[PDB]
Amino acid sequence: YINDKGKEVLVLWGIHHPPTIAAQESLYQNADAYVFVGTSRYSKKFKPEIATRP
Amino acid sequence: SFERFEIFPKTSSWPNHDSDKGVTAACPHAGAKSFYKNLIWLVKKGNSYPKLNQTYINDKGKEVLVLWGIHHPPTIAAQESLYQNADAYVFVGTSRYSKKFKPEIATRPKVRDQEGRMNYYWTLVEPGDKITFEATGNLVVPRYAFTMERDSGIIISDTPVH
Repeated sequence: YINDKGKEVLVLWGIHHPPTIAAQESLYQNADAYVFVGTSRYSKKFKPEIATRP
Repeated sequence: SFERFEIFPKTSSWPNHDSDKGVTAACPHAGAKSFYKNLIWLVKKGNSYPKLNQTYINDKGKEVLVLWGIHHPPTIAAQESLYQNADAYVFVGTSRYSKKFKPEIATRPKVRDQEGRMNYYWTLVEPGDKITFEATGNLVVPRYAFTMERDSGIIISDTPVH
């Protein structure tokens, strides 16, 4: 997305960590998945942390 | 309020893992190899390190401080000799805290005759909350947790006490 506005744009997103590899395969089919989010000053690679939580 | 209580009994919580050989020469007690008293350094119980899964539910009426450690060996050979699993991971989770630790296996500058490292982590578990430890290796489990209650500071001085 290119900021065609004349002022700052707040953008929000989320990364989902499933509890088991079965959920990861049932939801995205890719056990080894990754996310990359990048702007001019922000660049980050997110990896899922697949483990059971309380 | 400060009470030290056994969160994980040594003789009953780790049946499949070995909780005796986990001693180092960087913490000598009376000239003999030893370790911390509130932590247990588990190792393989003979050519095998089964997956470890433990949980604690806070039955007390106030917060519980829990401390654990993650060990980074200097070489892959050390990782295999201590935990049998090159691709090891740790996961610690509460209602608000959830983190996955991965060992960093590389040689470090040697301090206290050690080429590896051991990172120490702490968390506070609220009443009615639970803490879960999941591991394939490189975990220094808690032995003693600290029940706490708040209400003055820390002063550094050489003055005697009366």
